[PDB]
Amino acid sequence: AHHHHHHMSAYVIDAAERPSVEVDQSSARFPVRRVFCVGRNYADDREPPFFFTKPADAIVPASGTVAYPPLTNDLHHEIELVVAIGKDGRSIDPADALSHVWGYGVGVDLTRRDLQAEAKKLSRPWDWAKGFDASGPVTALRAATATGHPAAGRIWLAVNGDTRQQGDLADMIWPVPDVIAYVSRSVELKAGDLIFTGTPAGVGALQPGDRVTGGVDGIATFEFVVGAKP
Amino acid sequence: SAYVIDAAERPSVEVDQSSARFPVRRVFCVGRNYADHADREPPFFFTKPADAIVPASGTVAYPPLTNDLHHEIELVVAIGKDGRSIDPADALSHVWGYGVGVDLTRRDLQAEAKKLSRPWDWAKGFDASGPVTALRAATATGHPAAGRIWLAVNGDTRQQGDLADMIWPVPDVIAYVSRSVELKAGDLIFTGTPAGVGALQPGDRVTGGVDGIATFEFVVGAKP
Repeated sequence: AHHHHHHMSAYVIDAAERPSVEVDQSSARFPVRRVFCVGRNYADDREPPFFFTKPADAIVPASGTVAYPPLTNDLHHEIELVVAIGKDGRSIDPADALSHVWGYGVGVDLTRRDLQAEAKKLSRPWDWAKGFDASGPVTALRAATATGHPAAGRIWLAVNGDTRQQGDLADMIWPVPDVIAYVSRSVELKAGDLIFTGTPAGVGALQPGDRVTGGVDGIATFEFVVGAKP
Repeated sequence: SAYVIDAAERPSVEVDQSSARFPVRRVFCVGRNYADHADREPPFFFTKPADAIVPASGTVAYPPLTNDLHHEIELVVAIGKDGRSIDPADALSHVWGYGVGVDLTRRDLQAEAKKLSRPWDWAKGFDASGPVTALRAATATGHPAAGRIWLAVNGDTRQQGDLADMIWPVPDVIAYVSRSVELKAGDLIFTGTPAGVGALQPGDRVTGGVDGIATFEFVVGAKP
């Protein structure tokens, strides 16, 4: 009958716990592989989307304190629906794309916007602007079997109780199945991938100490405090 | 932790003469950091995902969405000690060891990203975009300040320079990264590439090295 004995590698230095996200109503977690983020994907002859990434360990809890990073005086927020992938694939047809989705959460794409403007002026990479520490707070994830595949509903963010972003998932330019398909034509998509699917209007700054709340109806809400400037 | 999906093995790199591995945390890559010889502008950086680090051995896949896959040979520094705002005088104490790597680029996508002032992730952070040799501890290699760095294709040199050509040396590169993010044990830093511009096509045999560190060979796989 079936048997196996898997052996784990030893490491020459201490290996930190691999990055993962809390799962709602579970003690198991979601291990993060890569993080893909769509450029401008909300609206009020579509051009193809473009993408940047964040490192897996930039995904932190959207709760407690979220550190204010060094090298910025201009930290911006963008509320986004986050899609968690549960099945590998390349060149995925949009009609098959949702079958690759494990579940959903709510995230904030944080940006060092001053560094971003400098990068844009110089045609230089956005990694300092977009892929810094704690640059992708995300809520606990819910399995798609619990939520369905959301396609409509309120997506919002407030700062100190004042609404700064409010839109609807239905206003996505490229829907989730097409976003998945596009990423899968650039790299092999893998179980463990997260995709930040874009943000409605109202991107703006966060000050040290700000209380950030937000949510996507039926998926999650969150509340966290921005840390002190280093 | 238990996981809701199967987790693939975390990315790591071979260590010379050991069965233990070097676990990769993040991968930083400095932009233009070599002169053709010998008021420096500060360096800039891009990154690659940890699992873009693959062996500089066997076959390296040719990626989709390109007709123009470029090579840039680099010394790779492996970090063994966390730090933020590291002083250049303390930087080498954070180094676990060294290897040799190739920054591979979908250069056609990079050209379009530059034209549009858009992110470089598709150009630079794709699958198998950072082949690296086995690593050696700094206790064994020392901290190299000079030495030939080179890459050949089918036996013909395509890049050549010397580590002494670096604009910002390793201690300063470490210091700069540590001011943007917390540097961690497990990080890899690609430290720049010498002169020579070249592309690779399926079946090309890529060799290269840094004197005193490591050499490598791999073949480029079929276009998908």
